[PDB]
This record gives sequence, C-alpha cells and structure tokens, in this order.
Amino acid sequence: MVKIRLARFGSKHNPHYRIVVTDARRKRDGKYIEKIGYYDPRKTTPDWLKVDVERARYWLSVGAQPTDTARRLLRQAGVFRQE
Amino acid sequence: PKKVLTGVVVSDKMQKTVTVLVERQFPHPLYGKVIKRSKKYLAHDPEEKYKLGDVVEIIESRPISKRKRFRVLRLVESGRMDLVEKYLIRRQNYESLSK
Amino acid sequence: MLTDPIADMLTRIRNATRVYKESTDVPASRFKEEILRILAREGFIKGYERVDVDGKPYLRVYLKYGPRRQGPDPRPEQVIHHIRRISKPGRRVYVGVKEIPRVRRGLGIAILSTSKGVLTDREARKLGVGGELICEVW
Amino acid sequence: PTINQLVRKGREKVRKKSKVPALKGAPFRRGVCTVVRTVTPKKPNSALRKVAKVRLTSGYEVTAYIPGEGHNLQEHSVVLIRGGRVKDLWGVRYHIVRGVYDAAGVKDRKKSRSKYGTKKPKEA
Amino acid sequence: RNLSALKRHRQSLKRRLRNKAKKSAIKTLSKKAIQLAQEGKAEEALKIMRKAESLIDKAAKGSTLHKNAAARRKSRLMRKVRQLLEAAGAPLIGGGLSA
Amino acid sequence: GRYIGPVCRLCRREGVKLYLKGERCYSPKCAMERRPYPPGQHGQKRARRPSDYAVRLREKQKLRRIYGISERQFRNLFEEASKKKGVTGSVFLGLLESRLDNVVYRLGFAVSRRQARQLVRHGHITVNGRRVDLPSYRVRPGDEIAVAEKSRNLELIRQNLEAMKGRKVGPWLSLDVEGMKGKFLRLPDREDLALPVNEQLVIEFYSR
RNA sequence: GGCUAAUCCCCCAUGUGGACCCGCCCCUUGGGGUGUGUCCAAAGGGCUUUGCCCGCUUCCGGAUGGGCCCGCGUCCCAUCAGCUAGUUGGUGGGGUAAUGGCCCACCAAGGCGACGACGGGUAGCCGGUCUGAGAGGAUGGCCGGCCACAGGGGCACUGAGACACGGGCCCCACUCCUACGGGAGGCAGCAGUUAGGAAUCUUCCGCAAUGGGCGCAAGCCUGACGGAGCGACGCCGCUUGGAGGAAGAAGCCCUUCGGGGUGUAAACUCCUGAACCCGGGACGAAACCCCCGACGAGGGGACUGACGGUACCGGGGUAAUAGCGCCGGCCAACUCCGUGCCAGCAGCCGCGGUAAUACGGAGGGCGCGAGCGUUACCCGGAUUCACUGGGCGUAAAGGGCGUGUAGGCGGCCUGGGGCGUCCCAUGUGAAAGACCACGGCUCAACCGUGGGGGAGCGUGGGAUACGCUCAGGCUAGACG
Ligand SMILES: [Mg+2]
Ligand SMILES: [Mg+2]
Ligand SMILES: [Mg+2]
Ligand SMILES: [Mg+2]
Ligand SMILES: [Mg+2]
Ligand SMILES: [Mg+2]
Ligand SMILES: [Mg+2]
Ligand SMILES: [Mg+2]
Ligand SMILES: [Mg+2]
Ligand SMILES: [Mg+2]
Ligand SMILES: [Mg+2]
Ligand SMILES: [Mg+2]
Ligand SMILES: [Mg+2]
Ligand SMILES: [Mg+2]
Ligand SMILES: [Mg+2]
Ligand SMILES: [Mg+2]
Ligand SMILES: [Mg+2]
Ligand SMILES: [Mg+2]
Ligand SMILES: [Mg+2]
Ligand SMILES: [Mg+2]
Ligand SMILES: [Mg+2]
Ligand SMILES: [Mg+2]
Ligand SMILES: [Mg+2]
Ligand SMILES: [Mg+2]
Ligand SMILES: [Mg+2]
Ligand SMILES: [Mg+2]
Ligand SMILES: [Mg+2]
Ligand SMILES: [Mg+2]
Ligand SMILES: [Mg+2]
Ligand SMILES: [Mg+2]
Ligand SMILES: [Mg+2]
Ligand SMILES: [Mg+2]
Ligand SMILES: [Mg+2]
Ligand SMILES: [Mg+2]
Ligand SMILES: [Mg+2]
Ligand SMILES: [Mg+2]
Ligand SMILES: [Mg+2]
Ligand SMILES: [Mg+2]
Ligand SMILES: [Mg+2]
Ligand SMILES: [Mg+2]
Ligand SMILES: [Mg+2]
Ligand SMILES: [Mg+2]
Ligand SMILES: [Mg+2]
Ligand SMILES: [Mg+2]
Ligand SMILES: [Mg+2]
Ligand SMILES: [Mg+2]
Ligand SMILES: [Mg+2]
Ligand SMILES: [Mg+2]
Ligand SMILES: [Mg+2]
Ligand SMILES: [Mg+2]
Ligand SMILES: [Mg+2]
Ligand SMILES: [Mg+2]
Ligand SMILES: [Mg+2]
Ligand SMILES: [Mg+2]
Ligand SMILES: [Mg+2]
Ligand SMILES: [Mg+2]
Ligand SMILES: [Mg+2]
Ligand SMILES: [Mg+2]
Ligand SMILES: [Mg+2]
Ligand SMILES: [Mg+2]
Ligand SMILES: [Mg+2]
Ligand SMILES: [Mg+2]
Ligand SMILES: [Mg+2]
Ligand SMILES: [Mg+2]
Ligand SMILES: [Mg+2]
Ligand SMILES: [Mg+2]
Ligand SMILES: [Mg+2]
Ligand SMILES: [Mg+2]
Ligand SMILES: [Mg+2]
Ligand SMILES: [Mg+2]
Ligand SMILES: [Mg+2]
Ligand SMILES: [Mg+2]
Ligand SMILES: [Mg+2]
Ligand SMILES: [Mg+2]
Ligand SMILES: [Mg+2]
Ligand SMILES: [Mg+2]
Ligand SMILES: [Mg+2]
Ligand SMILES: [Mg+2]
Ligand SMILES: [Mg+2]
Ligand SMILES: [Mg+2]
Ligand SMILES: [Mg+2]
Ligand SMILES: [Mg+2]
Ligand SMILES: [Mg+2]
Ligand SMILES: [Mg+2]
Ligand SMILES: [Mg+2]
Ligand SMILES: [Mg+2]
Ligand SMILES: [Mg+2]
Ligand SMILES: [Mg+2]
Ligand SMILES: [Mg+2]
Ligand SMILES: [Mg+2]
Ligand SMILES: [Mg+2]
Ligand SMILES: [Mg+2]
Ligand SMILES: [Mg+2]
Ligand SMILES: [Mg+2]
Ligand SMILES: [Mg+2]
Ligand SMILES: [Mg+2]
Ligand SMILES: [Mg+2]
Ligand SMILES: [Mg+2]
Ligand SMILES: [Mg+2]
Ligand SMILES: [Mg+2]
Ligand SMILES: [Mg+2]
Ligand SMILES: [Mg+2]
Ligand SMILES: [Mg+2]
Ligand SMILES: [Mg+2]
Ligand SMILES: [Mg+2]
Ligand SMILES: [Mg+2]
Ligand SMILES: [Mg+2]
Ligand SMILES: [Zn+2]
Repeated sequence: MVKIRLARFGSKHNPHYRIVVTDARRKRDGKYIEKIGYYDPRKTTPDWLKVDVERARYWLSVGAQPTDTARRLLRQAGVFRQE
Repeated sequence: PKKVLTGVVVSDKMQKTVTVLVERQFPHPLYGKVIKRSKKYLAHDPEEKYKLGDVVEIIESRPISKRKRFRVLRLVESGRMDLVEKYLIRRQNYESLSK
Repeated sequence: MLTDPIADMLTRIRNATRVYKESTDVPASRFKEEILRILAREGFIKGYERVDVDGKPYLRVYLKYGPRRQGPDPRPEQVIHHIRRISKPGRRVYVGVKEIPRVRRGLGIAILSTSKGVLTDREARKLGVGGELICEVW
Repeated sequence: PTINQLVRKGREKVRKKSKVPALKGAPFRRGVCTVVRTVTPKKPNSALRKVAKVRLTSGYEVTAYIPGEGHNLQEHSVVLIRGGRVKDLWGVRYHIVRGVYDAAGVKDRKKSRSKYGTKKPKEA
Repeated sequence: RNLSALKRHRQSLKRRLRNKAKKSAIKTLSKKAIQLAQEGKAEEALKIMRKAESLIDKAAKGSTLHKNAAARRKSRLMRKVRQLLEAAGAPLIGGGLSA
Repeated sequence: GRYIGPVCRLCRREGVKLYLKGERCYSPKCAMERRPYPPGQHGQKRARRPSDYAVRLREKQKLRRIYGISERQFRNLFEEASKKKGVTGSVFLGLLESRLDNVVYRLGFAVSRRQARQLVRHGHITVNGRRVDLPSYRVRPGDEIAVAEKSRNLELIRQNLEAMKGRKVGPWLSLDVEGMKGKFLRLPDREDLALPVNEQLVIEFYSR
C-alpha cells in the first residue's frame, strides 16, 4: 500500500527527515520511491519543511496514504487547501 | 528493444531448429586490441524455411525450449557456405589436442 | 610485403632526418599525402611533391633542419625531434574527443584521422570530433 | 610479447607465501612450551640463545625465540607467540611475548619496555 | 510456548480439506464428461460437461482455484469435449458450446 | 595537548627566534641573546651538514612550533590546504593565521600565541558577539573578534590593551582599543606575513 | 456421541460485467473487439437506525510489489580435454499466475567444447572501500540494494503472497522428559551463558519521537526503533596552566678542572580558573483527539518524554594526569659508565671476541602525545607480469629444423553499405559515499540543503578518415 512518510536521515540527537513515497513494507531507512520533502524537528533553519505539492498531489491521485505526521506536514504546506 | 542478432546457420540437424552463429567484435578491456568472438544461438525455424549456409536475423523471443530463446527473423543473405566451412573446420580440428 | 604503410612513412622520415638528408621518397597514397599535408602545414617538413620512380609514383618529402652548430658536433637541431605511430594494425587506437592528448604540453602534435578528415590535436578539439589516433610528432 | 599474445595469454599476477603460519592469519597465537632450551647461532656469530619448542592452538608446533635477558620459562609454561625471525638461528620464525601469560617481563629493565613487557618503575 | 497462531494451523487444516474435496469433485466430473465424449454419447457428455464447468467457476469463487486457474481447466475441458465429439458427433444439447 | 614545557629551548633548536614567549622574547633575556646554540651536551659542538630530510624537517618544525599547534591538527589542516583550490603554501599560511587563538594574538589581546589560547579557552573571547572557547575556531573574514565585557575589566586584558595603544595592527585586520572590538577583514598572504619560514620547504616535507 | 451462532460453508435468483469453446473483424507470438451457446456474484455490522459511517460482490483502469526470459560483465588450476540420456530438438499431454524437458509418453539423434566445455579449488554479488600520479592492485566489515540460508536433508499444506527463522509432515545427529510405551526442543531475533579464540558489549531505559501490525475509534502489540551503558576500536574537539623569573640554586650528567649541560625548567611573583559546588533548565512535540464548519477545506483549539534535571545559560571556584618509541646507516637525535664472541641486539646491511655513538643503565637528544610502540594482513614503493610501462648475442629468456590448421596481421585506385570508430539528442547510471558551494550543533568530527560530475548500456539523428565489408579497377608484393 504505497505510503508517504517521514524516514530518518539526521544524526544521533540530530534528526532530519526525508519525507518520501515508498512501499509500506520497506525499511524506514531503506530504498524509497520518490523523496518529496524534508522535515526538521529542532527547526535550526528557516527551511525546516518543504514539499513540492504538485508532486504530493500526484502521489495522492494514485492513492498513497500518509502517516499522520506526514499528513500534518503535507497540510502545513497545504497539499490540501482547495480554495 | 527485443534484441536482433545476425548470424550464419551452421547446423540444421534438429527438428524445427537451426544452429545460428553470431560474431561479436569488441575492444579488449585492457590490451585494447579489437578481439572477435562469437556464439551459437539455438533458433526457432518453424517451417524449416531456413537452410544451412544461410545468414539470418535472429530475434530475442518468448522461450521455445530449454536453450531456445530465439526465433528467426529474416534472411539477410543466402549462400555463405564458406562460413559454415570455417566452423565445421574449427570443430574438425578438435580431433587432435588430447591423449 | 609492406605492413603498416603509415609507420613506414613516418619511419622513412625518421631515418632520413637523422642522417640529415635533403629529401626522401615515400611511396605514395592519398592517406600518406594527407598525413604530409598536415606536416607541412605544421612546419615539420619543407613540403612534399609527387614524383614517379621507374614509373611507380612516390612522394618527395623535403626535410627541415636547424642551423649549423658550435663546438664538436655541428649537426643542427632536428625539426622533427620525435615522430611515432600510435594506432597500428594489431593494436588500433581511438580517442573520443575528450580524450585527445596534449602533446609535449602543446608544442607537438597528434595527427588524428577522423570522420571529418585528418586533423591535428587542436584542430579536432576546435572541430569537436574524435578519431583514430595516428601518431604524435614533436 | 605481442599484444595479440597478451590477449591470448596475459600477464601472470604473482602469489606470495606467508612467512608465518601462526596460521589463522591471527596477530598472535597461544601455545604451550615443550622444550625450553638454548642454541648455537649461525656462522657469523657465537652465543647462547634461549628458545622454546611450542604446541600452538593452531594444531601447530614451533621453536620460538625468548627475547629479553631474564627468562623464567619452563616445560609446561603457556606463552603467546609473536612472529619475526632470528636471522642467525635455524628454524625460529616467531618470538615469544614477555609479560603475557606465563612469560613474565624483563626485570630490572628500564629502557624499552613496551617491548619486553615490563611495567614502569615508581619514583620518590 | 503455546504461541497462538497455532490456531492458524488449525484452520489451514480445514481449508485444506475443503479445497481437496472441491477439487476432487471437479476431476471426477471432468473425466466423466471426457469418457462420455470418447463414447460420443453427445447430449449426456454435455450435461456432465456443464456441471463440470460450473463447479469449476464455483471453485474459482474462492481459494481453491481463482485466477486463470479455472479458465485453463475449462478451456482444456471444452476443447477436448468437442474434439472428442467427432465420431459422427452431431452435438445434441449444445448447451455449453457456441454453435 | 600540544607541547607544554620549556619553550625558549625551541627558539634554540630551530636556530632562529620564534617568540612564543611574548615580552622578554623582546627584552634581551631570550637566551637567543648570547646562547643561540641548541640544547644538550653537544649543542655547542660543530654542525654536521644536515640531510635533505633534516632540512625539510626542521622547516616544518619551525612553522608548526610557531603556532603551537598539534602535528595532527597541523597536517590535517595542511592536507586541507592542498585540496583547497589555489596555491598551497600561501593557502595554508592563511589558514593557520585564521585560527581564533591566533587572531586573538595578532589582535594584541595576549602577548603570546599561547597566552591567547588560554584566553579563547577560558571564554574571555567572543566572535560576532557570541563566546567561543575553541582555539581552533576558524575566523572568517568579516567576523568581529571581541574581548568579553565580563572580563573586559580583567587586569591582564586591559593591561595588554593599554600597551596596545598607538601600536599598529596587521593590514588584514582592524582594531579598536577603546572597545576591544576588532575585525578580521581578510585572509592574509605570504607577503602580509613575516614568517621566518620557507613554506615550499614544508610542502616539500610532506611530498614523501 | 450430542447442542449451537456468525462477515464460516453451501444452493437457487438477478448479470453491470466476467470466464470459456466455435465464428467474424482488427491487431499481430496468448493484444483488442464482437456474436451465439454455456458457466460465474455477494454479508453483514455500528450509529443519533428515514440517513450516514464501517464492510461485502463482479468488473475496468491506476499505483506499488514481484515471477519468468534475453545481451553483456563477473576468481585460480589445463599436471582438469573431452563432457552429454531429459542429454539436444520435436508432436501430443500434466503442471503454473505465466514461457519453458519444468514434468510425462511417443518420435528424431542431437546439444556443448581450446572463444577452455567437463572436472577440481576457492567464494555470497553490487553500490562502494583502502591503496595508487594514473592504468591498476586489494577488498565487499558497518550503512543501502539484491541473493541465499534458519541444527542437517527431503516435503508439501494454507494463502494475494511461503515451500514459510519464533507454522506443519518425515528421516538423521544431538539436549531434555520418560510408568520404556512413547513424547519436547531448535537465539545465524534483543540481551545473557557456554565452548572455541589473539579478540569482540548490558540478561539496562523507553513507546516520547519515527516506522509497522490489527482497530470506526479509544487503543493494544513492536528487543524495528529512539536512547543509555561498556571498551582510547576509529574519528574530531578539549585539559594537564598563562605572564614575569638567574648571565642562571641544588641534585644528576659529561669535563681539557677553566668549565659545559639539564634551563626559564624549577623555587618563588602574579593572573586566568579543568574538575567541582549552587540556582535556572531545554529543543526533540503536533499530530492522532477536542470543539466550530459537513467527520472535507479552512479555522482556531487543548493532552502527549525514554534520553533527563542531561545538553545548555547565569553564579561561585581549585594550578590542576604524562606517556611511549626511538638516537650505527636507510633516518631527525651522542655522550659517560658497565659488560668483553659473554650477556644480549637484529627489518636489511650487520653490531658484541677491552676505549661499543648498534648490547645494558644513565645524562642528554629526536619524534609523537592520551597515546605510543608490536605482530598480522592489504596497496604502495615494484617500470619486479611492464595496457600506461619490461625483456631474450654473453646477465633468466628464440622452440633443433621445417610443412603448414585455427588464429592474428594485410599494397595502390574508385564506389556502395555504415559493423567497428566519431559526434549530437534523450533515457538510464537509486540513495548513501566521493567532488563543489552554502548552512546546522560555540569548532571540528557529525549532519542537512543545493549544485556538479560520471565510464557503461537502450533509443533516435548524424559523419565516413582510418578499420571491417560488398562490387569494380590496378601491378610496385606474391606466383608463373
Ligand atoms: Mg518488499
Ligand atoms: Mg524534492
Ligand atoms: Mg487531492
Ligand atoms: Mg532440419
Ligand atoms: Mg518446444
Ligand atoms: Mg569430438
Ligand atoms: Mg606541397
Ligand atoms: Mg599506446
Ligand atoms: Mg664468530
Ligand atoms: Mg487470530
Ligand atoms: Mg474417482
Ligand atoms: Mg498453456
Ligand atoms: Mg592546493
Ligand atoms: Mg587551480
Ligand atoms: Mg588584507
Ligand atoms: Mg602523496
Ligand atoms: Mg460431533
Ligand atoms: Mg465432538
Ligand atoms: Mg462467502
Ligand atoms: Mg447464479
Ligand atoms: Mg453482459
Ligand atoms: Mg477473441
Ligand atoms: Mg453472452
Ligand atoms: Mg445469502
Ligand atoms: Mg487490478
Ligand atoms: Mg516486471
Ligand atoms: Mg553471463
Ligand atoms: Mg537420467
Ligand atoms: Mg523421459
Ligand atoms: Mg508443452
Ligand atoms: Mg564461445
Ligand atoms: Mg563459502
Ligand atoms: Mg570475497
Ligand atoms: Mg586517492
Ligand atoms: Mg607505480
Ligand atoms: Mg604495478
Ligand atoms: Mg573490483
Ligand atoms: Mg570482488
Ligand atoms: Mg554483506
Ligand atoms: Mg549490507
Ligand atoms: Mg532485483
Ligand atoms: Mg538448508
Ligand atoms: Mg546454532
Ligand atoms: Mg532444513
Ligand atoms: Mg491473506
Ligand atoms: Mg493457492
Ligand atoms: Mg503458488
Ligand atoms: Mg526458505
Ligand atoms: Mg528462534
Ligand atoms: Mg510439534
Ligand atoms: Mg576462552
Ligand atoms: Mg551498541
Ligand atoms: Mg510509538
Ligand atoms: Mg504510530
Ligand atoms: Mg467510537
Ligand atoms: Mg507482547
Ligand atoms: Mg538501538
Ligand atoms: Mg589496550
Ligand atoms: Mg584526539
Ligand atoms: Mg611560565
Ligand atoms: Mg647547576
Ligand atoms: Mg580568582
Ligand atoms: Mg513545540
Ligand atoms: Mg518539546
Ligand atoms: Mg495543538
Ligand atoms: Mg458537529
Ligand atoms: Mg484542519
Ligand atoms: Mg489546527
Ligand atoms: Mg499518543
Ligand atoms: Mg526528567
Ligand atoms: Mg561556569
Ligand atoms: Mg567567573
Ligand atoms: Mg603546578
Ligand atoms: Mg642520523
Ligand atoms: Mg634495541
Ligand atoms: Mg671495562
Ligand atoms: Mg664502553
Ligand atoms: Mg672494538
Ligand atoms: Mg650506546
Ligand atoms: Mg640501533
Ligand atoms: Mg643503547
Ligand atoms: Mg632519556
Ligand atoms: Mg595504534
Ligand atoms: Mg607490497
Ligand atoms: Mg609492454
Ligand atoms: Mg589502459
Ligand atoms: Mg628485465
Ligand atoms: Mg655462462
Ligand atoms: Mg643465457
Ligand atoms: Mg635456434
Ligand atoms: Mg636453447
Ligand atoms: Mg611458414
Ligand atoms: Mg588464414
Ligand atoms: Mg589497408
Ligand atoms: Mg554506425
Ligand atoms: Mg547519457
Ligand atoms: Mg550519487
Ligand atoms: Mg550519511
Ligand atoms: Mg558527508
Ligand atoms: Mg559551521
Ligand atoms: Mg546510436
Ligand atoms: Mg557515405
Ligand atoms: Mg568507403
Ligand atoms: Mg552517407
Ligand atoms: Mg580479415
Ligand atoms: Mg579486387
Ligand atoms: Mg599486365
Ligand atoms: Zn624566546
């Protein structure tokens, strides 16, 4: 069930996340389909999130599901706003 | 690209099958001379259309037997029996070199 | 039989120059003639002409040397100090365009024979093509 | 050789032998002495060189040198073998290591003590 | 100990028996139709044959067959029935067959 | 920790004056006055012509001993320089000169390179307003090297500062002595630097 | 043996559609359409039960994951030269999701091999790594990808998926239970024990984060994981003080008895203030849920830490660990004493058989420094397997000579083709690493973000000198 989720790229005590499209059944940290974004929990830069919506939109079109966290980030960047 | 190769038909013995011979020249990986090798492809002649000493195109195919993956596309040229004679001889030479 | 005619030209030339001849006859063909055209252009030979020898046609390669010299060994510097085949039958060589060689940091050449014709190193770079790397000269 | 000959035949990569079967490749092996002894050196010198035949945990049995001055070792001592040869003695390819297992360090020795396995002297 | 996907085995047993049954049914029927065909007793052969076809698609409905599994078994059967129906076949019921 | 012990002896062994000592490496006590020969029994005896190796060695040595830097730090910093795009000798020198302890020295807060290492280390020093204690911190051009107002009252600090009145600071820097603020305007060149060292001898040392 | 519920099983029905046989059309390997005949569906549950949420059925496409097949690449031995019976093809058939001797019967007599078949030896493969000026050599630990195995061998069942590590049957070895009948096991999962070994950690914390399973949810599960502990195993930062201070204390060292050395080193002077004590004290964490709006969007809106009272900020504050190798040459660093072919040193050359800068201490010296030496192994050096880049008259090396098979190599002129070769376009060359730039932890190590590069191979286009090649000339080679 092809998902969209945070995978963990930082160092110990320094997380950074690649928000990615990947089959449910890969490792968290192993080969993904596409990397659509990044996340920075400790927010050490004005870029602590990014998306490329029209990409996230594509992967939604084909029925990827996100994490709840992932969905949260996606909506932060608002793949979701329809107005 | 289903792959096509071109070769000479050096054995017709089998039923509906021809032994095809395909040369490859390629530059040697270190010494850089161009060395020219080859292999026998086992290729599927359904109608026994093709005959020994022909030259054919052979195409990567849906498997026919263990060892047949290729069938016979066209006739590029008919009549090179010299080539056949080469192969027949290389193999003829084998009869020395033993015991 | 002759065997690599182009080597045999470059050689006829190498020997000729070391014994300081004014000229030499290399038996002829359009490819040698093209190799030579480039030599003349580049300043290695004086030039060359087409002659006949007992009917069978050759090329006089007229030769260039330095001026005469000081002390023991008055023999003048060579103009072709170095000439050598690179691709040979039995090992052929081909450079891409990004492999074409810098000869003596530029003061020499490389005759490449390309699909655009026979050119020097720089000539091929500026032309943007690769080829059979024939000889270097310097 | 021509090039066609290099294609046909090609250069031979060159093997080598391990001057040491401690086998196992290991940096040291543990073993149990059999003989503790002395021997007479090769031609250019003269002396008494202390050495032990050993059974090694490698299913392997070898004369091994006993470096230093004072050595305690005897016929049932269990010792750790080193590697390196004594150029003027016959068949001794390895060294014993002082301070390890039964072989104790060279006592009274003030100078090169990493080797020789001797601890550091106190001072006041 | 007593890990409880023990239950899984327990089930897999029952399922086993169910598939086996269903599938035996299928065979015995199929052969029945076939013999019947050899005999060229046409209409009879057909009525069995249809029971067989159906029971096949039923087997399909679940985990006995699914897929092309069934379709393979059916095409095989029908071909063979029809082929077997020449010794003067004149295929009476013609229920299962396109005219 | 890089070498802590009788320094003026290194003034001696490198044959030349390298003041890690501050004042008194000025005042004619440096022992480099009237005892310039190297240390130990054989110091005052003849010099056997030094191997090519030896030459290269002690030049590398002079150049390191100056900055009081570990060989580790030094050589890593060096291969840093040889990767860095452009001429290695100079690049290197600029890098070493870019060390925070060094800048603190060059700016005149402490009389010794070493003293200044203490200054960095104990956090008496800030850069762009933020305290830094790591002597190896890289000062990038445009950075502002300042004393720490907390210690701006310190005996030693204002001491050295007052002696720094009207004295001129190297051209790749600027200094304000009333605010202790300073500025590292540019990475310095071979020329900007007086170093009693042939750098290519050091590059040459690391060839082999 | 008996009772019984269901989204468990079965039978009719409906046929959107689908399966299958025969026909037709298009397409072209079993792709798509169509007609007739035959066969094929389903399950209910929860709520505020008049309407929605959770499911169920047949189909069509999507997405992601995979099966299978082909070219090419992928170690040593030729003192392994022949190998081959389902073996090689075929017809029919069984099997499968699916091609296939995958299997079975019947038919033919093939298939492979010096371009190294068969045999034997070793071995998980790659991204990459180490080394190298490069070409190359070596390697494949951790991280990522693939494979394979789960005590050894065989086997299937269930299922979308397995021939299934913590599922099942059988055989074998072993451990344990045993009323001798027979049963039970399977840490190459996290820890831990035990052996073996030179040697490799805690039977810790946590579900807070991230990820995964089931669930409408609340939520349970997770030795994935996030953390902590251990070991200088590696890398990186850091401390063992800073400044002043004798023409230079004492001890110890040589001494030409004048002196020289240790050495600004110490003592002492003064300043900072590792440890440590005190207070404050994190980010990682906003979702799931809450409410409003329609359980959407949007909008607000509150609960949620293992690490941890740790990182860190403020305050106060003590001069506060040094070691290891080496000093004959290669090689940076020399003297005295002691020993006298001994004791010993030793990588190679080679030291010691009374003046030893080579052995053993000492003073001094060099090199590194929380390390420093040693052994082992790999590349380097080694242009010493020579593609780059070697040789064979006497140094190792021309086969005793020839005929001539495969093979390698091929004069001059023109034309066709465009296989080699070259150029452009595009696809691919995952990520991580590596290179560049910027940035984030006070720095670095470490990390992030972006950029760039890249042999190779697919496709399309193009060039034709050389190399192939086909056709036609030639006569300088060769033969007559
Ligand atoms: Mg998977
Ligand atoms: Mg992106
Ligand atoms: Mg959408
Ligand atoms: Mg035939
Ligand atoms: Mg077949
Ligand atoms: Mg034979
Ligand atoms: Mg001319
Ligand atoms: Mg070459
Ligand atoms: Mg002797
Ligand atoms: Mg269950
Ligand atoms: Mg029956
Ligand atoms: Mg079939
Ligand atoms: Mg540089
Ligand atoms: Mg540059
Ligand atoms: Mg400047
Ligand atoms: Mg180097
Ligand atoms: Mg019952
Ligand atoms: Mg019962
Ligand atoms: Mg049902
Ligand atoms: Mg029905
Ligand atoms: Mg219909
Ligand atoms: Mg159809
Ligand atoms: Mg119908
Ligand atoms: Mg019902
Ligand atoms: Mg589908
Ligand atoms: Mg596929
Ligand atoms: Mg292959
Ligand atoms: Mg058999
Ligand atoms: Mg058979
Ligand atoms: Mg078949
Ligand atoms: Mg072959
Ligand atoms: Mg193995
Ligand atoms: Mg391996
Ligand atoms: Mg490198
Ligand atoms: Mg080299
Ligand atoms: Mg080499
Ligand atoms: Mg490799
Ligand atoms: Mg390998
Ligand atoms: Mg591995
Ligand atoms: Mg791995
Ligand atoms: Mg794969
Ligand atoms: Mg197994
Ligand atoms: Mg085991
Ligand atoms: Mg097994
Ligand atoms: Mg299932
Ligand atoms: Mg099944
Ligand atoms: Mg299956
Ligand atoms: Mg398995
Ligand atoms: Mg287990
Ligand atoms: Mg059991
Ligand atoms: Mg043990
Ligand atoms: Mg651990
Ligand atoms: Mg959790
Ligand atoms: Mg979760
Ligand atoms: Mg509820
Ligand atoms: Mg549990
Ligand atoms: Mg962990
Ligand atoms: Mg240790
Ligand atoms: Mg360190
Ligand atoms: Mg001081
Ligand atoms: Mg004194
Ligand atoms: Mg104080
Ligand atoms: Mg927060
Ligand atoms: Mg927080
Ligand atoms: Mg909130
Ligand atoms: Mg409401
Ligand atoms: Mg919202
Ligand atoms: Mg909100
Ligand atoms: Mg929660
Ligand atoms: Mg706490
Ligand atoms: Mg403090
Ligand atoms: Mg304070
Ligand atoms: Mg002190
Ligand atoms: Mg020396
Ligand atoms: Mg020694
Ligand atoms: Mg004596
Ligand atoms: Mg003596
Ligand atoms: Mg003597
Ligand atoms: Mg001595
Ligand atoms: Mg020595
Ligand atoms: Mg000594
Ligand atoms: Mg000493
Ligand atoms: Mg070490
Ligand atoms: Mg080597
Ligand atoms: Mg060579
Ligand atoms: Mg090469
Ligand atoms: Mg040689
Ligand atoms: Mg001789
Ligand atoms: Mg000889
Ligand atoms: Mg001879
Ligand atoms: Mg001979
Ligand atoms: Mg001959
Ligand atoms: Mg021939
Ligand atoms: Mg030619
Ligand atoms: Mg082409
Ligand atoms: Mg490309
Ligand atoms: Mg990459
Ligand atoms: Mg990384
Ligand atoms: Mg990195
Ligand atoms: Mg930074
Ligand atoms: Mg192309
Ligand atoms: Mg053309
Ligand atoms: Mg042409
Ligand atoms: Mg053309
Ligand atoms: Mg040819
Ligand atoms: Mg002709
Ligand atoms: Mg004639
Ligand atoms: Zn000084």
